[PDB]
Amino acid sequence: GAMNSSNYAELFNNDIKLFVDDTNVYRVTVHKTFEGNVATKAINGCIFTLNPKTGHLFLKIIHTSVWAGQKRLSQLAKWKTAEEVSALVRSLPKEEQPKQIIVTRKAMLDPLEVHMLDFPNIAIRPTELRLPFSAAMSIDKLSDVVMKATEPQMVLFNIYDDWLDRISSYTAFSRLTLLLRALKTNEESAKMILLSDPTITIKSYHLWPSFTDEQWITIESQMRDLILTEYGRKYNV
Amino acid sequence: MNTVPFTSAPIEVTIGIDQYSFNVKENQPFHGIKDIPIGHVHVIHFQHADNSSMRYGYWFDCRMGNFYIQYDPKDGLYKMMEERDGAKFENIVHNFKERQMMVSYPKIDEDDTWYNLTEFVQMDKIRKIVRKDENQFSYVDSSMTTVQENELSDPAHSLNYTVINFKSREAIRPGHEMEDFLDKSYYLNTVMLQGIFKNSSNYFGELQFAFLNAMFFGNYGSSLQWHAMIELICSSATVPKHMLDKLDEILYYQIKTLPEQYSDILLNERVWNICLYSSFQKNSLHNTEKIMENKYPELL
Repeated sequence: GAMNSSNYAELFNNDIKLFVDDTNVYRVTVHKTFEGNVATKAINGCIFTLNPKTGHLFLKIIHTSVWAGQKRLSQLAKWKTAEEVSALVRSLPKEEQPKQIIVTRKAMLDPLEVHMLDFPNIAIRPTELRLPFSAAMSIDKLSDVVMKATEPQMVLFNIYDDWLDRISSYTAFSRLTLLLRALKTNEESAKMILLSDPTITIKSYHLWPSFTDEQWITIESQMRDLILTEYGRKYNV
Repeated sequence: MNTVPFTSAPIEVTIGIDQYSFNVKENQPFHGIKDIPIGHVHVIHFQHADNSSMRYGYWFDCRMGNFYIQYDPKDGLYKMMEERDGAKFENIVHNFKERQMMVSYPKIDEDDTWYNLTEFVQMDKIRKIVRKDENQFSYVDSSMTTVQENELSDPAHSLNYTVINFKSREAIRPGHEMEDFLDKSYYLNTVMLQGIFKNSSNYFGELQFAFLNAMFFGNYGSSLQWHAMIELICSSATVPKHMLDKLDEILYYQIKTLPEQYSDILLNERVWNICLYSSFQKNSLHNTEKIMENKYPELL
């Protein structure tokens, strides 16, 4: 069924599963027309599909052309997301195909379910957790590749950089969600924290700086502090 | 006018015929129902005074034979049986009448209700759902399951309704995933109307059969089937105008006939809010909308 705090360690067993986040698929700006009405201009979006065990990210870029001459665009983004996740699954070797797929938003259930009809033994699951994958686009290199594209384009990353070489999935995923939680809550601050020290650099093949172990601890501590600060400010606690 | 005699009434029971029904007391001398309109299907059903669980009955059509009712004490229920001896049957029928131990099918001539409920119900179609082809009449009860339910146990006792699944390959043409699923016209018109049911009138017959089975037996699979058949039409952007208008009439009479205190299990909140207010056919069930609002404003 649904994924929550009870069945949380299931993400890290050896059953291949993916997360699908669609929040960044249909992205717009809002502006005023010459006649003063309101009008939306769309920009390149991205499907965020992620293997929480291995860090493998399947970042499907969604070009603005896909909207050209289309109605009920927000509804359509769901079906497109589902189309493109199903095409990803079909392109993978049977043994690489996932046993399950977790949509971070319950609206995607029907579209994906329809689209995955040919894989009846692939379970589509909602989640009760409140994952922060909408802030995927606060990661500089992901936003850059999205915003540069001239055509539908698939790009592969490992969103854990090389961390697994020294830590576990569970921990990797926790770091990942924490860093994204902060970037969501106050991006300017979260980003200050990650880049303050010009001497800790981001490898060309990596998304995050090459912190030593000790430095990761500092950083998690600073990220945690930021997130508590922002909540007190939100509710006057 | 046809008659259905009863051998005997050993046990206290509430007997129903079509939408009528009568209390009969243990070893009351009851011997049958007379003046039954030749022309439609009928259904005679039972609820024992001792087990309000398991209501049960038999669908039939007098033009197919002479049927009577006999209590079987091994199985403990009223069984429908057919007499093959033409002469021997009229003899029991005329004696009980002249002893007047029979109740008259009590039809007001203004009332078109049973026909409106059974307009499209044919026996031949019924016996392809309650397969038991050594008998010309069909037995249904509260606890019988359908074929879709068996999928998600004993197949002899199956209700072989037509299987409708909105999230199936059948219903969803590859490439038209979003289209076919927001707009079930394909599924309705080509798969189900032209392919499986052949015409509108069979479709309706099954829909109406489903309803009556749920109403008279609280057959929970039958309720589900009826709402699925409604749902498919109401989720179809392109429907023949004759079917819409007939559907508005068919439901109207269904809502009208339902016991008022059962509106909670037999009416699926989602499907009806979709038909009447959300779906393509919101504007097209004027009569069903209106009865629904004035009778069951709560559920909406």
